[PDB]
Amino acid sequence: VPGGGSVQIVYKPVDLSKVTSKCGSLGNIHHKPGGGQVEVKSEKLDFKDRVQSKIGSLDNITH
Amino acid sequence: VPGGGSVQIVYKPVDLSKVTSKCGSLGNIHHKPGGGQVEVKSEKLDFKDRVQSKIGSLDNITH
Amino acid sequence: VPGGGSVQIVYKPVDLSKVTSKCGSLGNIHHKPGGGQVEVKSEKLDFKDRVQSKIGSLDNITH
Amino acid sequence: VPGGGSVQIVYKPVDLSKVTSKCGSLGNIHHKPGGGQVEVKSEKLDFKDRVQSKIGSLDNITH
Amino acid sequence: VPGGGSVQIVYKPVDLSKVTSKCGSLGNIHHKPGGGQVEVKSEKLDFKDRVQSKIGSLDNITH
Amino acid sequence: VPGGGSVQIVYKPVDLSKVTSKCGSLGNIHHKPGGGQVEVKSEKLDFKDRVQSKIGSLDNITH
Amino acid sequence: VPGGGSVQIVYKPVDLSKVTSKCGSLGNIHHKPGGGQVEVKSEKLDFKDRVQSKIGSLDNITH
Amino acid sequence: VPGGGSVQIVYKPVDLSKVTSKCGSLGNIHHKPGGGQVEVKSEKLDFKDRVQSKIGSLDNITH
Amino acid sequence: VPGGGSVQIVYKPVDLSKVTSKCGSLGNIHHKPGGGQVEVKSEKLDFKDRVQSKIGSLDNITH
Amino acid sequence: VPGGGSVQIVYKPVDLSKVTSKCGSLGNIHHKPGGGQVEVKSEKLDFKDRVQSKIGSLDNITH
Repeated sequence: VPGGGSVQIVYKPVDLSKVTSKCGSLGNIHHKPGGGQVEVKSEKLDFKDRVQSKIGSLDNITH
Repeated sequence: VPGGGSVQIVYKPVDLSKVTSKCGSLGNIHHKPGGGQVEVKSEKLDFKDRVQSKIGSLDNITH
Repeated sequence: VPGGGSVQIVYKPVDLSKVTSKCGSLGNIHHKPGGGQVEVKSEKLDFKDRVQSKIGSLDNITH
Repeated sequence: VPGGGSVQIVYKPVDLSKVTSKCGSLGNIHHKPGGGQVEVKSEKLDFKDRVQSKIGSLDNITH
Repeated sequence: VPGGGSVQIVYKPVDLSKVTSKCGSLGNIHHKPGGGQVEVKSEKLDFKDRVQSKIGSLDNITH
Repeated sequence: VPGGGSVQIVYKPVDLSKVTSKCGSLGNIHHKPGGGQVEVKSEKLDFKDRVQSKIGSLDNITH
Repeated sequence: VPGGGSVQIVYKPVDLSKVTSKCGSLGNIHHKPGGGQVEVKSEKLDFKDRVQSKIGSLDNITH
Repeated sequence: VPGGGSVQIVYKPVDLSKVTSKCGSLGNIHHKPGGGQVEVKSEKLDFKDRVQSKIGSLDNITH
Repeated sequence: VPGGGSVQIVYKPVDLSKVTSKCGSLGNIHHKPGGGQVEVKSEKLDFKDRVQSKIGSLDNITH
Repeated sequence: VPGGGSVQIVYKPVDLSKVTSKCGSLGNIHHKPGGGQVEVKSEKLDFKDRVQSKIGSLDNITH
């Protein structure tokens, strides 16, 4: 799996309910949100700051 | 999986309900949102700031 | 999967309800929004700011 | 999947309801919006700001 | 699995309920959110800041 | 701050640039969009679905 | 701060730039978007689904 | 701070730049987006599902 | 601070830069986004599901 | 601080830079994002599911 920097975010929730009931039968089920508070963050920054300067000579007598 | 910087965000929720009831039978089910609070963030910035300057000499006597 | 910067955002929600009822049978089901609070952000900026200047010499005597 | 910068936003919601009822049977189901609060943002800016200047010499005596 | 920097975030929750009931039978089950408080963060920054300067000589007599 | 349901969305961006330049001076600045990808959503629905029915008796012999 | 349900979304970005330059001076600054990927979602739904039914008796002999 | 359910989302970014430069002086600064990937979600739903039914007696001999 | 359920989300970033430069002086500074990957989620749901049913007697001989 | 359930999320980042430079002086500083990967989640759900049923007697001879 070569490479330089790779982020993968996959979200696949699934919720199903099954209940049986025959003549004179009853049932009650509750299903909450498949997902509950879920986040994925990934930042990648690349910059180059090169400071090049050439200073000969400033002042000499009486500053 | 070569490459330089790759973000993938997939969201595929699914919610289904199944209940049986025969003559003289009753049922009640509840299904909440397939997804609940879900975010994916990914930023990638690349910049180059090169500062090049050439200063011979400023002032010399009495500044 | 080569490349430089790639964002993918897919949203495919699905909600279905199934209930049985025979002579003298009744049922009640509730289905919330397939999706609940879901966002995907991805920014990619690339700029180059090169500052090039040439300064010989400013002032010399009495500044 | 080569390339430099690629954003994909797909939205395909689906909501269906199925209920059975025979002589002397009744049912009631509720279906909320297939989608609930969903956004996708992606910006890509690329600019180059090169500042080139040539300054010989300003002033010399008595500034 | 060679490479320089690689982050993977996969989220696949699943919730199902099964209950039996025959003539004169009833059941009640509760299912909470498949996921509960789950986050994945990963940042990778790479920058080079080289400061190069050449200073001959400043002042000499009476500073 | 009493009340039942209240959404407020205010957007007031501001961008200004200031640069100095004297005889033999030059400058260059760049300003991007004050706002960058910004949305506010808020929905509030309230409905009541009451199902009332009265079934005496259906069939009796040989169904 | 009493009340039942209250959402507030305020967005006020500000970007300013200041640079000095005297005879034989130059500067270059860059300003990105005051805001970068920012969303606020808030939904509030309230409904009541009461199912009331009265079934005397269905069938009796030979179903 | 009494009340039942209250969400507050405030976004106020600010970015400023200040640089000095005298005769024979130069500077370069960079400012990124005041905000970078920022979202606020908050949903509040309240519903009541009461199932009331009265079943006398179904069938009796030979089902 | 009494009350039943209260969420507060405040976002106030600030970025400033200050640099000095005199005749024959230069500087370069970089400022990244005040905010970097920041989210706040909070959901509050309250519902009541009461299932009330009355079943006398189903079948008796030969089921 | 009485009350039943209370979540508070405050985000206030601040980044500043200060550098001195006199005739024949130069400096370079770098400032990363005030915030780096920061999330706050808090969910509070309250529901009551009471199942009440009355079954006299089903079948008796030959099931």
